Amino acid sequence: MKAYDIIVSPMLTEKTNTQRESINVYVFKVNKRANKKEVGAAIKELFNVTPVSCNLLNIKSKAKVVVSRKGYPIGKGKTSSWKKAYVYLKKEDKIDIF
Amino acid sequence: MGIKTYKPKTSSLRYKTTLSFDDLSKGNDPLKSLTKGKKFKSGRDSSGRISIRRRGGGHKRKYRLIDFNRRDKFSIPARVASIEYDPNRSANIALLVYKDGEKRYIISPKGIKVGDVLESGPNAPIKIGNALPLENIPIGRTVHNIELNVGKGGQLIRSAGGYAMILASDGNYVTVKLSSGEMRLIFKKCIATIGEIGNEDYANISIGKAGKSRWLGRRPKVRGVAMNPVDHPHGGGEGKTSGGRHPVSPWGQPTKGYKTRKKKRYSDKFIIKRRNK
Amino acid sequence: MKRTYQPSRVKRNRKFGFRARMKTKGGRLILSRRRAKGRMKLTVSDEKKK
RNA sequence: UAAUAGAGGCGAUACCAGGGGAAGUGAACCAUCUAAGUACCCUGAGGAAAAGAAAUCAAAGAGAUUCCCUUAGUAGUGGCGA
RNA sequence: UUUCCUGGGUAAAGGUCGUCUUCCCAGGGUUAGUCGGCCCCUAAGGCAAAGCUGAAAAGUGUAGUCGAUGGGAAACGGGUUAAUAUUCCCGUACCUCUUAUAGUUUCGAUGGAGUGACGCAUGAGGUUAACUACUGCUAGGCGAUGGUUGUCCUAGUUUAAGCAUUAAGGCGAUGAUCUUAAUAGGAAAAUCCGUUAAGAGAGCUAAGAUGUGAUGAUGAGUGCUAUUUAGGUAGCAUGAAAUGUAGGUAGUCAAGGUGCCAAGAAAUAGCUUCUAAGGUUAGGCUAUAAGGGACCGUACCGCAAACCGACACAGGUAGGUGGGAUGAAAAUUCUAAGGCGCGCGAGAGAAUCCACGUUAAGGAACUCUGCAAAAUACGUACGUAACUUCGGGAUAAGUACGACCUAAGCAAUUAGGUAGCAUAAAAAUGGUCCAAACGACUGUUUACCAAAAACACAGGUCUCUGCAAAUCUGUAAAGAGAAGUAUA
Repeated sequence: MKAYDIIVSPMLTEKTNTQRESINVYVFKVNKRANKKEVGAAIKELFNVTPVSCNLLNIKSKAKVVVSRKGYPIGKGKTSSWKKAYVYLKKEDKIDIF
Repeated sequence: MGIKTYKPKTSSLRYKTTLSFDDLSKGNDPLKSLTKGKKFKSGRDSSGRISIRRRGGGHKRKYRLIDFNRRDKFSIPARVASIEYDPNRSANIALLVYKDGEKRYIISPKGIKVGDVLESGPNAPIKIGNALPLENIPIGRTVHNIELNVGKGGQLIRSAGGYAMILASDGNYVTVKLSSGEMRLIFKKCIATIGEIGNEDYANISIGKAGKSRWLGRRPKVRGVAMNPVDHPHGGGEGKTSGGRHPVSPWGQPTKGYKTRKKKRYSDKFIIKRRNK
Repeated sequence: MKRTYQPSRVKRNRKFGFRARMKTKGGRLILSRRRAKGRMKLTVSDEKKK
């Protein structure tokens, strides 16, 4: 898996924004098959900077209840689960694309 | 040996007696290299059914590797190191330390003491504790731990306080009176240990209460007349019957006098005169 | 009152899981029958509980 | 061990061959008998399977096996009861 | 399994209402080398090549492999968000390895050995968070009503892992580590053989205490700003006020010490150690700086409207914390922190239903039956029978004292004085005696009308069983009996 199938997209959220502003942390949606090592390698190849460390989470799928055309519960649908990455850079390092 | 009695400070202690362990090198833990932890049995078999009833959860105990087959150590003297309590059998166990450094357990005879030297083989002296083939033991001695097939080990008498009486020798066979009282022929090449087995007060004990019987791993016994006829041939006790039937086991086999030994067994040749009632 | 369904998880998966079904003849018949009927859930292992 | 070749499992709550094989019932009880070699289980295959080129039928002179029509509810069989 | 947080909504669901909700809609939220797993180990147990037995399916079963509720490298304190933290940040540590350097010197198994490694009861003692008793130090108050700038009132006075120092106690001088000489195990060994000759050898374990960690953090408070229900609450700044004495619990020392019989896991892991096939920078070891932490779980409820009971159900649900006063106590009552006021109410009080309080005179006259209630109840003293297996019966029965102040006294109690109808003043806290039947007794039993005289029981007798034992489960093999042996 090339370093392009690893990193999916960043996250722009209030929590991630404050974290990035304060302690220089970047949060990404990554592929579920990645791990710490190739996430770090992918960050290096993509943005030409080596991260101090990486943390990964598995976000479970959010369940929804599906109702008929009239509308009344007939089953349980679900969103897609995904993997979230916190990436820690050195205090001088930055990522510009954001 | 001896019996220690109790003052009746509770209604259960009135008839509790236990052994006194004075003839035992006390304060003892078993040799770590000869004992392994084990389950408690409770009488269930590989299929998981109960094959023997009324056996349950007693005190947890380790297993001590005994040696009833001293044959591969002929001519090598050994030292008695200690006399120890064994929870897996009535008799006590002696720890022999051999001259080559190997240590082993044996059934402790009656009257041996720490520091004694024990020897096994045809050349051994006739002394309590020595193991010799029946050839060499003179008529008129008392032996124990008799081997039944060469190389098998001691499969005959082994329990506390027992001994067997050598009566006669002839051809390939020696006549031996066993503790049940029958006279049986033994092949002359099997080994035996000289002298009685110590700890002869083991069965003079009065257990005292149902709890100790539970400690010994013995679940309660339910009579047959307390049953229903579906449960036991004797059931039907609408006001204390006596079975209404000749006594039988729970499976219909007669029990007052019925002889259950096979009528054409292979060993019938070697039994001179059976035991007495 | 303690009652009929004390819900363990190791017991659930060990006793009624897919591998326990495949492990013997009757379990494989169970699986074939449920496949034929077209059940949406074949075993208790479709409830992801370890 | 090596070398290849072929098998493993599923489908078809159908069909086929082989092995094991009931009982509710009927006989106005019931045990022989019936239901029935049915239900079910197990092992094997196939596009069909099985069977098949007479050490056969049977009193006619026919000429392998298999499937329909008739013989015929006849010949027999059955606590000669069902 | 999103029920968690924020914003929005009231078809329905909420036993009423609803702007509200655990309900609905959208978005956000779970960050680990140290936590729990994964992993290396085994117990109960499952599976199982071979072997054996069976019409078939399969059944037994050894070598092997899985299987925690157990054994195994490593972290604590504080802060921060609307929600996550032993995970992030701050401060300070620890454990494993990969490479490289420098001093090196014997490394290397799926094999051997040691350790791992354990019971119950029971004191007494060493230390100690929490907790109150006092002194002081700090912050606030000096009080709508008599007295209160004092011996006043209220509150705080906090702070870990790790590291260094030493060491209460215990085990130890009958030997714990070691040094040779011999060697009948199973790979063969410089280890274990701990077996045996000497003879040199006393150290090991260990809570805790001090310092550092820590001029840090925390911090009752105080100060600006807005806001206000005129009470505090939102942020921002700032703030050693004892690391004081004495008492002292539950932990811990302690897998301790001392007794007892019912004689008290396993490991191939971890730790240490020995070598074969082999290796002699091929490594292993001691450091030292450089960097590598796998994969999964992490939100929220978790004595409950989020689990189990069809329910927003008077039920059930393991373990650790368990403040203060009273007291022997985790009893009883009250109360701090904290959390709640049971998800229909408001009027009226008729009969009656259920649950309670009190009562003239009599005290079981009620009734199948003293059923139910009432009564007895604590502590310290006095005094206790028939009968008995000599232990008991026995808390037998019966009775006295108990408050407050002062004095004596170590305390328990003693004396005097004072007050009340009542002084174990509340609550909690045995009714007793006589005789008979049955069962000896402690226990067990009809989950959901029978708890008993039934079952069990220690004890007794008869009888079977010589070990490829009797017995039991199966067509068998096979397993239990039993790794037992007629004192079974």
